[PDB]
Amino acid sequence: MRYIHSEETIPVPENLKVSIKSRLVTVEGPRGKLQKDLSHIAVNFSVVKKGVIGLEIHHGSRKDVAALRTVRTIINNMIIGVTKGFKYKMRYVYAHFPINVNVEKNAETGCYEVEIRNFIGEKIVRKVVMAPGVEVEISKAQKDELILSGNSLEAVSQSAADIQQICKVRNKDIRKFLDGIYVSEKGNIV
Amino acid sequence: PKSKRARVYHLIQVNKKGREAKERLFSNIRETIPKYQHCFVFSVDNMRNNYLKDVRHELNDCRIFFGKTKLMARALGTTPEEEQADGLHRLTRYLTGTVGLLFTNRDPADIESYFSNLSQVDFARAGTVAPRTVTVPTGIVYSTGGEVPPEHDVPVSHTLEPELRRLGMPVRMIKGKVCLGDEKGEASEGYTICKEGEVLDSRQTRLLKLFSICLSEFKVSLLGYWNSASGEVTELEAGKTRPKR
RNA sequence: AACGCGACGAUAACCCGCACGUAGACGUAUAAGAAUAGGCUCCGGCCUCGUAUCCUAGCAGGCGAUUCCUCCGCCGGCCUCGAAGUGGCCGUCGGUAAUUCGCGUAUUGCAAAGACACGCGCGGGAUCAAAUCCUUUGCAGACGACUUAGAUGUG
RNA sequence: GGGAUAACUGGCUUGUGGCGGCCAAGCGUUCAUAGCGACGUCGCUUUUUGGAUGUCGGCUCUUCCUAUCAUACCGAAGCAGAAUUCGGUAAGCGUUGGAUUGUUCACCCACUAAUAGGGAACGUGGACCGUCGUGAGACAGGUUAGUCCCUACUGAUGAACUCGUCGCAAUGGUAAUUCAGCUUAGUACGAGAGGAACCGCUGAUUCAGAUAAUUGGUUUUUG
RNA sequence: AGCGAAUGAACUUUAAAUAUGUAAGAAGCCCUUGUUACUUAACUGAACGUGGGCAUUCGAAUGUAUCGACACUAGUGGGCCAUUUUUGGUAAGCAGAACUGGCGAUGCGGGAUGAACCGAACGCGGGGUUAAGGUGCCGGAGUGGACGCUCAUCAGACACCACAAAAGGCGUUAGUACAUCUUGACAGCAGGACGGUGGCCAUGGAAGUCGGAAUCCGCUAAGGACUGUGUAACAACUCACCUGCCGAAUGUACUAGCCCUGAAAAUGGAUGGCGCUCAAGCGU
RNA sequence: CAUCGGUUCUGGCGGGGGGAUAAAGGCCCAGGGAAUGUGGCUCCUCCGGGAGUGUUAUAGCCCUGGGUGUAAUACCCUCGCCGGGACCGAGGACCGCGCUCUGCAAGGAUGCUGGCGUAAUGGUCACCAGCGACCCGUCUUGAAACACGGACCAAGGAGUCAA
Repeated sequence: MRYIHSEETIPVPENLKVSIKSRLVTVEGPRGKLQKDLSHIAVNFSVVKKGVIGLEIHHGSRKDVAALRTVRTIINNMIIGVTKGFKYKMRYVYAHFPINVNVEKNAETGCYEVEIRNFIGEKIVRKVVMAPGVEVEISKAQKDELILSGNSLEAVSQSAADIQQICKVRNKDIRKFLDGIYVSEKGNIV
Repeated sequence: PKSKRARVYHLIQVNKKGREAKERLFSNIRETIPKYQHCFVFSVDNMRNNYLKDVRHELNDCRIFFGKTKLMARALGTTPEEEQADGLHRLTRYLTGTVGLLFTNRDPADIESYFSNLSQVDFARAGTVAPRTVTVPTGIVYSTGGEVPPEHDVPVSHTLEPELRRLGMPVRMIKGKVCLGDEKGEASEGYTICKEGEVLDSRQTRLLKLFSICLSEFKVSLLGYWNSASGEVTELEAGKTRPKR
């Protein structure tokens, strides 16, 4: 239909500092640095109030207006992660063989490594490497639960998804063998 | 065009009410306006109204309406030009939020004497401040979550462990009994589901529901009356501070 | 790649005689990168636009002045350029309308065989440095082809 | 005996029957009734006690397709384990016999990881006539019908670019397969009978490329 | 067309289009008067003779590179394809007539190429202008202009059907018909989702939720003798429905474009190639 | 090269006519109306910006009738004038039709200037380049496609003569 104008709103809290060079948006807050490139979509970025980002499309189709809604929440998720943070509480359960989890932060490249042993008695060590920016700690409040924390929601969710996939049971009935590591709680740090 | 969600038709007997239910509620309220003497208005702000059937039974004399408020405002008559009786457009300025009408023939003092004396403990709705720190013990989880002593408590059903886990509790089952940590005890720390003074959101409200714990009080606030003989209104106590439009 | 390319080793300077001087020059002038729902910048401002910027006067461009330290070129010296390799700076020397003049240009008529100097090659001989044939070799061979060896030696 | 088509297919073929009835959105002679009519469902085949194949082959080899038998990967199934079953991506790599037969398939039996199916103008190594017959038949009756060139590629050479040494790599080909044993482990799982897998370790078949110390074979060294 | 004309394609005052037979003067017309070998009741017909008018509009249009009679002389006496009409038939092909046209004895421009398509017919040359077809490059000529549509895991490409369906498409655009909507639309969140009634049969059990039948009523704002999950039965969760918060247009079925799928084998290959994506595709 | 003739291509200019004597439009005159509501006024998170009311105020718009007005312009048709380029020069005393008449553009190119003999201009061969382009005869057939003949050259070689 070639809509002439469509706009959207991203509010920004008081303790933030956002900067958009061309489409490279960077959000600086209390928790740290976040940055991402959005040159793949035609968005006009403006400031319309004291703490409001404006994002507009001119002479766009339905898919051009719908592209403004997905980039509204991605930038807002960057605002949330640099203010409040993201927390994923995964829990590993077992029937007979007790699954062992060890987390060590590697000196070079600064990435946590989560290594997994004794998954239904397999002798192979399962070393999964976290994304740069997410921290993994063994929870002491509850038994057999892992906590992944970070600012980038995409990084913490992919690191959690990588752990679930690597401990997947093969060639065995999934109604009988319930061993694995699963995401349980999914929210914020604060 | 295309790329749209498919509406799930419901193969079920009860269908949409629509315009016929609008005029029927209009008809019953109009037909009860000249029958009774006093028109009471009450508010139930953020509480479950499942005990409103109980005030139907005890007040078998009265006639009490609680539906859509805009319909009840148009039924009484919002403007002074269009209304069923004098002072009825003062009540339409009262009807703002979750409110209902109450037509009665008895002494007005006896009604809010009852409604001041009504008190029944209710499950908390989402948004209220929690008055106690309730907490399931660290061991095996029972039906009431440690509210009653465990020596007189029944263990929780195994079918609820899907919903307990989905609502946030880190619970397991060993040997068919749902347990938080170890079956014997200790091991874990426990799950505190609400704090002192915390606003209760949706999930811990549902947790207090299935654990049969009530953290709120059901009381209905009377707002005011209009008399058929007198023709005017008096604000009881509630509408002095309650937002009204 | 036997009509793809690179690095390296060693070569062919003499003397005698003789055959000829553009798959398209004519100012054949111009280096940021990057974005294109942005960018450049003297930090003043600027961007549709290369319709721009350098160079361009002089017998096909003479001779001598007045006058000028600007531009061009050659050698060095020191440094830089390697994707299929060049420019910078300094010094010498040669040239040089930024200003103003003087003496030539013609009757080739309105457009369409002289002398000197320098290269590219041919035909002889003499001086190099190699290769092939030759003899041996058998790590090789249908035949060619290939691996060796033969000038004084560890043959 | 006369007449007529020179000849077949070339967006052909494959997995789901036919007949009658009921229902039926639409279109139509003027409208869902002049009527055409799918998907389903009903009646028949079809129900209440568990052999088929004519000419052909047979073997090797090349190459291709996938409509996949095995090997790799996943999705689903009361899939506990083990063994499977159905489906999907997949042609990288491999792909039998025996009994019986005119010959094949079906079935049965054995081996193996399995021993799938196809394509390559369906790959490369009589024809009358005459004679005698006529209820049918023939003929020691006849004559006649009826195909050594060029070039691609590969290997070894090769003129010219001065000879020789050390290189670069455009392009073309391309390679590895399958099974087993030890440990995991008599462990997960299981009432029992039974019974895995990942990591690690060691062999074997096929295939490819080399080599002659040793062990066989061979003797124009005629010792 | 009408049947406010009659009557009822077989109705008609009138009358198509469209092909297709026959006439449109002087070599012609009419009648008068006579004969005959023909015929008739009879110049009633046929023939032979008689009379007239108009020859400077002699009886529509257009064209007219002459026509006719006689005699003589060569070569020929096959068909193939298409349009339209028409007869028969098939599951579909197909077979046979009639007219016309093309090719046969025909060169040229175009459709990349070509028996049957489109344009156009021919001495030797110079100049100009077109047709069919084209103007991104191969290739002469537009990376021409205006408004849209389309992204295809081998799109489509200019003058054409079958597979193919009442087919599948959470692709995209335009439109039609119904319905809801500030009396707060659809979507969401917060809640209610009751009572007779663990309704009647069956029965270890079966309370809405393994089955058979019935499927009623009070409160209502509404709530099914129940949409699913669940239990040995319970319980609990859920859906239908209803209320509060937000606030403006929705949502069902069809239709028409373009696009995907709508079946494919086997040497490596084809809109002619390159390649093309606000086209170098498609419609005007 | 100048002045001409024939054909042709392509630029620019001056008029005339017609349509609703264009429709519009500018400036006036008169009546009417509205909001995508001007100023004002009220509410109004005050460099600023929204909501409502109300018909021209400190902006303007629409509709109708009239004047300037036989307005201009577009479009269609038409009478002419001037420039730029290409190809061509047939014929050979006069005659004809004319005209702007001491001769002209009127039944077909003259005038002026230059160049050309150790080469103006041609020929043949070889080769390169762009575009084009099946191997002839015979025979069959609607046609192609088959089929027969062709190693090459010279000489001979086939509708004749009588009644």
